[PDB]
Amino acid sequence: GSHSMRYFYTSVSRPGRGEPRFISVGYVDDTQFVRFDSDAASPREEPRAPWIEQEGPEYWDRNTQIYKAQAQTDRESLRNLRGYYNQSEAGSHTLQSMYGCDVGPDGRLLRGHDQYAYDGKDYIALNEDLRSWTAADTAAQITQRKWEAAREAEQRRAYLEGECVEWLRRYLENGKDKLERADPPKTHVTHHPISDHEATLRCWALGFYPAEITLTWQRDGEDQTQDTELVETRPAGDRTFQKWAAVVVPSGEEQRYTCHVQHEGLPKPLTLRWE
Amino acid sequence: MIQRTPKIQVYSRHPAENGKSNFLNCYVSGFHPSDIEVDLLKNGERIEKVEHSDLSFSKDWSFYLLYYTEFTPTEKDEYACRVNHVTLSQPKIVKWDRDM
Amino acid sequence: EPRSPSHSM
Repeated sequence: GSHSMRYFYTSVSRPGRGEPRFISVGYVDDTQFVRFDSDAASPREEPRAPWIEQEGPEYWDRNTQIYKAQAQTDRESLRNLRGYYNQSEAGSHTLQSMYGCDVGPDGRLLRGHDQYAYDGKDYIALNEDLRSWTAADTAAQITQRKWEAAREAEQRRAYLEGECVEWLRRYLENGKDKLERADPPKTHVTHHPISDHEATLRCWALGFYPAEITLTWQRDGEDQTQDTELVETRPAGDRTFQKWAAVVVPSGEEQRYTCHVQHEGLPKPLTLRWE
Repeated sequence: MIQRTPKIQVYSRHPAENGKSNFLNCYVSGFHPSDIEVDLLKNGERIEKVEHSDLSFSKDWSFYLLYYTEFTPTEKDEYACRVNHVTLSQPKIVKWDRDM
Repeated sequence: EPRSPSHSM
């Protein structure tokens, strides 16, 4: 189907604690496959998925150099930005970057992204044409004039149409067993008395991939979504995810309630009852 | 300068069984800025050996981290997560409930 | 693989 590759960068100034920290993470779909953290001892790009480990020393060495150069460029961006906003040298500030590509089932480019936030707010973004910028305020219009003069958009486009798509396709072949395949959840229903006559029924989906999932309670086939408590999907910590959905039911009427589980890993949606 | 308040979930990787090896997870999300203190607690005291995920963020630019440690649940021992962030009036403690 | 750095803001 469709696929995505993203790099997320965070640069944080820490005046009077140390030099700014730089953290990069790479993701294919919902899977983290690399990381770089400037606070690690002698920092290097490190593998976070088994299928990337086979990349040779040139891969790791060059990417490490890229992150160190990007971290330095971000330190200069942070100094420039507190210039533009006339901000104190004593404050901690945050520059975030996100970029990458979406490809269709054919492996052709659908869309490219290259966007930034300063102190939690949209700053500048590459438009869908991958040729022009949208600035959020007059500070970002400075960056925009600079980046137009330097033809930054064409540097971004070359990555998004070239290496982004070509490396994503390589990762989708090498990690196809974990990226092209879904892992269904382990499922069960638990029973939790809350008062004298009522029980919470909690429908559990554990260790599923990808994150996208629908858990629905029915009572005698009737949708109970309006009375259902859903927790935010959460990482299991092994690359898989967790979710549950809870309804309050009358004690003894539990067999009226079906939990319906929809996930790409399930050939047919599941129907579960408290047992 | 946006600030966003951390959401917290405390849970085990696998369904808890007293006496069996498991992982205690504290998932902190929707926060800004990234400076944060997260501790795992046993009977209200700080566990020394805690792992964390690499800083990442969602579509609204808000950060998330997973903090975790291997642990063996018991009937009598209480586990919790303690979070401090600039958006909090004080350190927030969320207790581990094996049923959630 | 990550994109090469270019200009500062």
